[PDB]
Amino acid sequence: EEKRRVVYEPLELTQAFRNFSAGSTAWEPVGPGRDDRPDSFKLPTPK
Amino acid sequence: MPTDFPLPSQQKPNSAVDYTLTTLDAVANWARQGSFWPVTFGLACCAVEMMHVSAPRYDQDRLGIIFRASPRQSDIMIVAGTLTNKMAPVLRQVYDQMPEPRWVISMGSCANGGGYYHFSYSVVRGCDRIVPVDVYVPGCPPTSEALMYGVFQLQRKMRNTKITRMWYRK
Ligand code: SF4
Repeated sequence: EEKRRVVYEPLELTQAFRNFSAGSTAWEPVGPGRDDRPDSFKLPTPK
Repeated sequence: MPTDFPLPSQQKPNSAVDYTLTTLDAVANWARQGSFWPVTFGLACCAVEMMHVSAPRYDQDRLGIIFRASPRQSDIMIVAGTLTNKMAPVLRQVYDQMPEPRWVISMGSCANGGGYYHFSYSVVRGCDRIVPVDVYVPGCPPTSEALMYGVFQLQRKMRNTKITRMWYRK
């Protein structure tokens, strides 16, 4: 009010932010998965 | 002076002077109620709904609302949509060049207490921090029915303005 303008003061929250990604499995539960690589462009096995 | 005196929320006209002042107050508040000129501030998902009030389903011209998008002719301002850090001095400046019997109404949930962007970095956590807002219109698509209801709430407040009765200092 007293500067009759807006001022930029450092952060204060009413409510602290709460993420919930702390509950998380370390390994990604998706599997390895198959490929779709073309039979031309993957390496031929020896013999 | 009397040690007991009725509150201005509780007082009734008893002097003929008070009947005159109350009817004159009613005429002033009544012209303030009917003619009703906000300013188009709307900027975001909360601005199409302001246009939905101008749409031919929920008309505002039948209420006397019309958007003189020029803040010197405006009675009130409808803060609508989100409010960013980058804009907010312009919001203050648009509030500055308004005439004195003014109000401002916070359409939209971002416009009060941040809303959906309460934890962003470049956002004002509701337009409380800029202008003194008298009616909030909640709703994240704040309903045309709700926006009009906010206007009727504000008009009830306008009926209780008592600009004339305070010359007697009640
Ligand atoms: S009230 Fe809803 S639509 Fe409007 S700015 Fe906030 S989040 Fe967006």
